[PDB]
Amino acid sequence: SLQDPFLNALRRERVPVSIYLVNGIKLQGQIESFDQFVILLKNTVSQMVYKHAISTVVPSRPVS
Amino acid sequence: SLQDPFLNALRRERVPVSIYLVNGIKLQGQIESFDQFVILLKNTVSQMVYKHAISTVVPSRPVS
Amino acid sequence: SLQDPFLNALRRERVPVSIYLVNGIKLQGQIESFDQFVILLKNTVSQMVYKHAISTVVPSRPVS
Amino acid sequence: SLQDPFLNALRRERVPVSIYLVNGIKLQGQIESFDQFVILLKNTVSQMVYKHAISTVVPSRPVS
Amino acid sequence: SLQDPFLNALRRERVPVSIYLVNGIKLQGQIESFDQFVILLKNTVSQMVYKHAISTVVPSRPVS
Amino acid sequence: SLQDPFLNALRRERVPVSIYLVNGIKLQGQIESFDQFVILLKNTVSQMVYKHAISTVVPSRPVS
Repeated sequence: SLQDPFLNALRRERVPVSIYLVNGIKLQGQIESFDQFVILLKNTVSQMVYKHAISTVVPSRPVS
Repeated sequence: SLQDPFLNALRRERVPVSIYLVNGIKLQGQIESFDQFVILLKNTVSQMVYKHAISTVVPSRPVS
Repeated sequence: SLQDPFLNALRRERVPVSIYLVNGIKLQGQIESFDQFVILLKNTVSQMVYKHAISTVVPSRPVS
Repeated sequence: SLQDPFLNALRRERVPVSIYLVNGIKLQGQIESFDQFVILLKNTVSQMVYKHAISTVVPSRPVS
Repeated sequence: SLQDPFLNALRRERVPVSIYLVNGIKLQGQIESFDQFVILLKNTVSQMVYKHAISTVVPSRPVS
Repeated sequence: SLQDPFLNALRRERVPVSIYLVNGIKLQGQIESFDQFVILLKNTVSQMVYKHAISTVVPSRPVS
């Protein structure tokens, strides 16, 4: 899988990301944690984001 | 899984949440119970929310 | 599962429900029968509702 | 399953149906045949309808 | 399955089709090839169409 | 499968593609890498695109 390495880096370097949902809605923050079903995104509070409703995950700066 | 621990806390502390559906529609209330397929949300009546139609689950205050 | 107990009660007490589809469209009537894939809803005619296109199931009065 | 009995009757009595897709779009005609994945609907030509994109199947008259 | 026979005929007789995506968007051309996940459609270039995002496949003339 | 050969060619010849998401949104760039779940697309930064939210993959020039 490539998801695990990719999300690991955003989580590890605490890189600010834009997650865009399948309806265009745009969420912003830092990936607190993830599992195969969900991604937890942190701003004021931790929200649970369902991967099945995610279209793309967009880092806000280049990530090694 | 992380869903189970996360939804357990909202259910246990009866934390008011905003569930946003895959079409932007915004539901509000308290998680009465959940299973892998569905989430029951309580306001005036208990409604059955299908997880596959959920985009994100947003607590209304920080949850341990 | 919780779906089976929940839909059983709406079907058994013939409780009028609003099923809202993943596109916001709102259907109304009584649950005639269900299986894991579909829900049959009755008004003038019986229509077949695919669960995968259901977002939430909303009873029109409290159900034990 | 209930789908098989339900779609069998529409196909067998050649009952005119409205299939509404997950985007609201409304298709009309008669069910030529079906399998678990798809439904063939007939008007001027036979079109292939993917069940995963179907929200509900609405007969145009009561069906035994 | 019925998909395989149906798509085989459109591909074999090089029948011009309209594929309508789950968002209403309408694509046109000829089916170059298919597998269970995807359909390749040809116009100026070959594009890869994901079946999960297809609502219906509409031939532009009757197909045996 | 046909996806693997098709995406391999876009990735190998570094062919500029338009990926259109299930909500019409149009993304552009080059396929950096892929796995069965996701496609990484490169412009200014590498973004993670979920295949389940992809409708079609459109090369910007004929690809052998």
